[PDB]
Amino acid sequence: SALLRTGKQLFETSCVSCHGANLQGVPDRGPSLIGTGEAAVYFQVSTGRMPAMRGEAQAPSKPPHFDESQIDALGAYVQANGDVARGGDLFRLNCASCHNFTGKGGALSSGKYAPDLGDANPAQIYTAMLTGPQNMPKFSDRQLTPDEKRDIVAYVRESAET
Amino acid sequence: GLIKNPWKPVVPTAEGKKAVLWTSGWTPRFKGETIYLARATGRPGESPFVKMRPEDIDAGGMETVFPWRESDGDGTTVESEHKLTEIAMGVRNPVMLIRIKP
Amino acid sequence: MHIEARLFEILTAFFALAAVVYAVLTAMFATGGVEWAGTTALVLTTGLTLITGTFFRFVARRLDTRPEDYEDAEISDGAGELGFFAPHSWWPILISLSFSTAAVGAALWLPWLIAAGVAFVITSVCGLVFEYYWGPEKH
Amino acid sequence: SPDFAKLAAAQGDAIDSRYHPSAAVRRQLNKVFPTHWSFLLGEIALYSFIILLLTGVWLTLFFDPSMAHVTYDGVYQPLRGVQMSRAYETALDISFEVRGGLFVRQVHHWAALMFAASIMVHLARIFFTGAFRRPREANWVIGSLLLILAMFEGFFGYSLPDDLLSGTGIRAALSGITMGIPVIGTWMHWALFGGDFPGEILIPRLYALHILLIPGIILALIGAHLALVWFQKHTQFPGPGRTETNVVGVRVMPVFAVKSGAFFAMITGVLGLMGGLLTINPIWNLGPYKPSQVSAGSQPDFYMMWTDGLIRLWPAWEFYPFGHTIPQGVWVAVGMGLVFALLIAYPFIEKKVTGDDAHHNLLQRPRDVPVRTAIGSMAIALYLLLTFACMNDIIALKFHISLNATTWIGRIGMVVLPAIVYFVAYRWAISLQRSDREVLEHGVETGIIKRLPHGAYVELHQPLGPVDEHGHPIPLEYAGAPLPKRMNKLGSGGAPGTGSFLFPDPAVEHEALTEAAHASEHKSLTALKEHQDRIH
Amino acid sequence: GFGPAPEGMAMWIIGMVAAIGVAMWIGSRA
Amino acid sequence: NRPNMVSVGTIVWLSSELMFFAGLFAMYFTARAQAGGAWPPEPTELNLALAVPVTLVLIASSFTCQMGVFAAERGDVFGLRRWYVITFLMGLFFVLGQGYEYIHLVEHGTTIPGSAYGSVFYLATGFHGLHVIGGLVAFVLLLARTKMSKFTPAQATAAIVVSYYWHFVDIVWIALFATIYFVR
Ligand SMILES: CCCCCCCCCCCCCCCCCC(=O)OC[C@H](COP(=O)([O-])OCC(O)COP(=O)([O-])OC[C@@H](COC(=O)CCCCCCCCCCCCCCCCC)OC(=O)CCCCCCCCCCCCCCCCC)OC(=O)CCCCCCCCCCCCCCCCC
Ligand SMILES: CC(C)=CCC/C(C)=C/CC/C(C)=C/CC/C(C)=C/CC/C(C)=C\CC/C(C)=C\CC/C(C)=C\CC/C(C)=C/CC/C(C)=C/CC1=C(C)C(=O)c2ccccc2C1=O
Ligand SMILES: CC(C)=CCC/C(C)=C/CC/C(C)=C/CC/C(C)=C\CC/C(C)=C/CC/C(C)=C\CC/C(C)=C\CC/C(C)=C/CC/C(C)=C/CC1=C(C)C(=O)c2ccccc2C1=O
Ligand code: HEC
Ligand code: HEM
Ligand code: HEM
Repeated sequence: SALLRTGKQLFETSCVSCHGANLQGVPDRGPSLIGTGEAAVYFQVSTGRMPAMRGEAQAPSKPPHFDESQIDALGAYVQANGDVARGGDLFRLNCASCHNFTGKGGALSSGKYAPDLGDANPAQIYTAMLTGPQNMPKFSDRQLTPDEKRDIVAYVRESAET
Repeated sequence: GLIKNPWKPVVPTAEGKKAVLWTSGWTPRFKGETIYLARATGRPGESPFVKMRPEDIDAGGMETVFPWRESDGDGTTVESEHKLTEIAMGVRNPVMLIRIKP
Repeated sequence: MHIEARLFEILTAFFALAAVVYAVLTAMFATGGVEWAGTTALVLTTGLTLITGTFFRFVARRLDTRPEDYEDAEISDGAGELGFFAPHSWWPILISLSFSTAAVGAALWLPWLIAAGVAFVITSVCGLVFEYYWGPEKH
Repeated sequence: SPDFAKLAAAQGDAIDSRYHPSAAVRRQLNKVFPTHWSFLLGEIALYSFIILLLTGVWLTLFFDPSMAHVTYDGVYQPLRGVQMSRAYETALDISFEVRGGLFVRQVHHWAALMFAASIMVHLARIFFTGAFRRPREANWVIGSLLLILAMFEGFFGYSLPDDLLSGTGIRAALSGITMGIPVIGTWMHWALFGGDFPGEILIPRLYALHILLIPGIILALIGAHLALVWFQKHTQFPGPGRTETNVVGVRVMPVFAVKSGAFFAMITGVLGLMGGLLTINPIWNLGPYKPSQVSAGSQPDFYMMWTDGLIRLWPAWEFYPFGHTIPQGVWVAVGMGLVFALLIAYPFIEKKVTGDDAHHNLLQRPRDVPVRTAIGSMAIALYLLLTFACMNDIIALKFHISLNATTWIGRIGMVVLPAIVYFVAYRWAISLQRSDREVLEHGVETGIIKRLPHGAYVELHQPLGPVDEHGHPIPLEYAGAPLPKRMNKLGSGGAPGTGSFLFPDPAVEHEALTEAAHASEHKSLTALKEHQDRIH
Repeated sequence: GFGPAPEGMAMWIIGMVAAIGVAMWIGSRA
Repeated sequence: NRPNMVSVGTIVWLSSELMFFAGLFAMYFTARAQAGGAWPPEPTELNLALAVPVTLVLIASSFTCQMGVFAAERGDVFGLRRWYVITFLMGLFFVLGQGYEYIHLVEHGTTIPGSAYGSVFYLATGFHGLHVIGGLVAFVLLLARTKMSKFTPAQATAAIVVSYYWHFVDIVWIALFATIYFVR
């Protein structure tokens, strides 16, 4: 499992500055994780003011934004709690206004493509869909079942890789 | 009895024992010390300072790095006092290794 | 008090005529089924003027001809007392502020300020209600 | 067999034979204190201080104040193997490894907040009602040092756990403000830290001050403060029998030994509920103070919030007069030192401005002093603005406004808002005076209208005194009376019929408990009336 | 926030309200 | 011979709250017709048990509230107090009765997100749940008001209009009981 001692020390070193379970005053803070889990709290928010902890194409180094073991440990610490083609079409209908055209509703320049998503993978997309995003409503439980979330994530991933 | 001199020569730098508040850990002890920009591996209390490659972060870094003596290592109680005076007993050490997009 | 009650019994005769006609003409002529979002608000706006309308009918059937209802009554018929009228009170300013601090919190979704705003409403509705019923102090 | 009457008489003869406290005690017991709700506001700061004693003597039986580093290896699972000071590990042993130690720790922080709140509420009673005048000038000065000492006692209190949230407050305040003072320089910074921040003798110096040195001055000042109000006697609002040289109120032995002892039981009962239910300071969420770490909510308590809000509002005004530099922190150290100078020396700059230097024992009602009510409410509106700019990051996240525009509504508001609270309170306090003259010229404006037989809606005012054949009665004089505005507060409501909440009394016992109740207050009315005519 | 600011807010509306509201019941108004 | 202004001012107001429950019914029927292919409780089952033994309490609350308002017209200040504490404790049984029905339908069935029926059930019967809690407040602010003055006819008039509010809440729930449990 993820080491919660590492998770606490990582929270203190890198996130305490804007988050004491509260949110950063400057701009808009990320805020307390809703339905905290590795799938969504793990998935980064490079878009917007928040900095990108995980760096794409990064070899092991002393200076790094985040550590795979460090990420999991912090996502866990914050989370205390105390037909692929058919899926893609459904995602376009629900998110057809913004996802459709692979573009971004908030910014025309911003896109759902891998360059825009950096080090993207199916798990990172699934996770942001589940609880959605800072400016996007969460989809799990509330709107879409797990098969539907899995299928829409796969469709977005295949469309962006190709 | 409780009045001290802020400008007494204490820290033995290469420029002839300069005083405190002109030394911030990054001042080299001699000519070729080569203090490495070493990060922390999370929970920096008992964490060994791993080195950092310049290609480790992609864009938008935010990596708090620390001075590293390149003689400490980790495991021994003699050199573990060098990492306790590195962070918790040493202020104005941490810097932001910020990477700018091209 | 006849034409205070007849004013609410003409409107409920029209709205019942405008809710039967609207439900039937959307039962056989709408593009789908019976439209419910409009016939609900017409069966209950002939319920507005029927709760209010039949209450004014029960009062005009109990009361005699008061000096407003008589055709040419002299002005010296209202020699009695009107009733009670609050001359001044700083309680309506503190219910509006207390209901607008349970609506800021309902808008920003702050549960610590909705529940602080509901408790400010009750402790100020208590002030407006109890204002003319206290008695002196006991010391 | 016990008696407790002969046993209590021979004990009093034993005390009065060894000692002789007969005439000495009876004058203390027969001491008369005015019964008013505002005169209990100073007792909350006296009763919260006793709770800080009792829960602070407990709390030092378990606290180790050093700064020596040691790993945790205890019971709290996230903070396992973290290099912490021993001041932080024993502050995590009180919360976790002492049976009911988190309760006594949380009571002690809420008793610290009820203390420093009810000093501020008590300053507002003293300021607006004007209890700082001629005999009580030095009781303001003895008082206003207890407010300044309560700022630094609490600030040295939450800095003892060596939290990350509470360690950056020391780095901001004691290490940023004291480092840029132009009067002597940074020579003081090595004198209260023993070296560079954090040093090693910070918290054991903040543990000595906070236990004996500052509460030995607070308790010495309180002892020279309640022993002024005991001997120069307490003030009173003007009323029926209050003639500038009386003390009308209640005595000490049957009453006020009960209602000031039962009020100590109810202040302590609130802090029992607030100390157990509401969490106050989780120092286990954010870990130890390590200077590499960061906390997104670095804020002091509300008594020290106006100092943090003052740093945020001053703009970046530096000087560089020579090779040396003058930072932004000079504007707070002279800003804090000027607020503390106009709050200590206030009664001496009203004897100079107004010139009223006569022996005042009657308080003056705060609508009758329209300027000092408006100077005072200017100062609350300036205090409330600074303490709502120190928490602007929480206003940024929760209230959805900005983080950039909450200083520009503070820095523009620091000049504009205390200028329009002066105008909306000077014209409020005068309009409250004009509401007291309408209840004297015309009378208590009730609600009953009664259309006259020719039209002519009237309102049937209640005359409040002697009547006349003219329409409005003879006008009374003001003389500082509270002047009831409503008729239910006078004798027009009536008793609801005695009995239980569900079942009545047999109405022989009702007419006896309302004939002897409207005559037991009528006896109270002719008592003061035959005492007011003896004086005048 | 969960530090001193919602705790300081909860002092004035819970603690000092139930410490002034008691004193207005024990004391009088004159 | 004057038509009791406060009683007129309440029933004029109580016709507005019927239109507040007109926009809440019109959300229910349009999510039953244009969205219900099957019967609208698809993953849940509405039990009439714990829904009939809480709607037989409100009907008996109006049988005890109207006996309280008979005591205000006669002059019994204590008979008014006895039959509103019956009405308060049986209205509080309805909030605690329906409040246990909501917990039975969240950890077992449809919550307020994630269901089309889950939003038109927790708002139609939800704002009725706030017109009972808002109604029981008006019994505390009336029985405590009878402890402070001589029980004028203005104290009785204030007990007329609180009774009219409680019979309104009672009839609206019949328009909710005979809508969502029987006309599923
Ligand atoms: C949500 C947080 C809430 C947490 C709670 C914290 C609130 C603080 C506690 C307040 C303490 C007040 C004083 C208590 C001691 C006095 C007790 C007393 O009886 O003295 C009489 C006293 C008058 O005595 P007097 O001096 O001798 O008479 C002189 C003249 O009468 C004088 O005549 P007058 O012209 O001068 O008028 C005087 C009167 C004028 O009258 C009034 O203005 C109002 C009178 C009623 C006030 C109290 C109503 C309810 C109290 C709050 C309820 C909250 C509900 C929602 C909570 C949601 C939580 C999830 O003014 C007052 O007496 C001052 C009252 C102070 C108001 C308190 C404001 C509350 C702040 C809300 C904070 C919200 C918390 C947010 C935090 C969220 C989380 C972080 O009258 C009162 O004060 C009544 C207060 C009663 C409150 C106690 C609790 C009520 C329990 C009854 C429930 C019944 C159940 C069912 C019964 C069945 C049928 C009967
Ligand atoms: C550490 C500590 C407690 C120090 C206190 C010692 C100290 C520094 C005292 C200050 C000395 C000062 C400033 C004295 C000035 C007093 C003064 C001007 C006196 C003038 C002389 C005069 C008026 C008359 C002469 C006769 C005389 C002095 C005394 C006659 C009565 C006798 C024999 C003895 C009285 C001594 C005595 C029992 C005093 C108790 C006074 C105290 C401290 C009471 C405490 C007290 C309590 C406990 C309350 O709850 C309270 C609640 C609400 C309001 C007030 C009080 C309050 O004052
Ligand atoms: C009366 C006075 C301050 C006179 C000053 C005399 C004078 C001329 C001084 C010159 C020096 C100057 C300019 C000083 C500026 C003021 C300053 C910087 C410091 C003074 C500090 C001080 C003594 C302040 C006293 C004012 C004060 C805190 C309270 C008095 C308010 C009064 C009269 C009654 C309180 C009524 C009450 C209990 C209300 C509770 C419910 C409300 C509305 C609370 C409002 C509220 C408050 C008041 C908070 O402090 C607060 C802090 C942190 C978070 C939230 C809150 C919050 O919500
Ligand atoms: C260990 C986890 C973690 C750390 C450390 C962290 N964040 Fe975040 N952040 C998140 C998650 C998860 C989200 C997605 C929003 C949510 O949780 O609903 C997020 C979202 C944000 C957003 C909003 C982005 C958007 O489009 O909604 C900003 C801005 C942000 N973070 C800034 C920061 C800054 C600045 C730091 C450090 C200086 C930081 N974060 C450190 C987990 C973290
Ligand atoms: C803001 C600092 C203070 C000042 C300027 C101040 C000033 C005064 C003044 C002038 C009086 C006048 C006597 C009267 O009201 O007739 C008084 C009363 C009193 N003060 Fe203070 N005081 C302050 C704080 C305190 C504190 C912190 C305590 C708690 C120990 C306290 C306890 C009392 C007591 C017990 C009284 C007498 C009765 C009462 O008003 O409660 N005071 N004060
Ligand atoms: C008899 C005098 C006092 C003694 C011996 C005392 C002792 C202590 C001790 C040992 C702590 C321990 C820190 C901890 O538990 O984490 C503490 C904390 C504290 N004290 Fe005191 N104290 C006294 C008076 C006061 C007073 C008068 C105040 C009011 C300003 C005050 C405010 C505080 C605060 C705010 C804390 C921090 C509580 C926390 O850690 O959560 N103390 N005190």
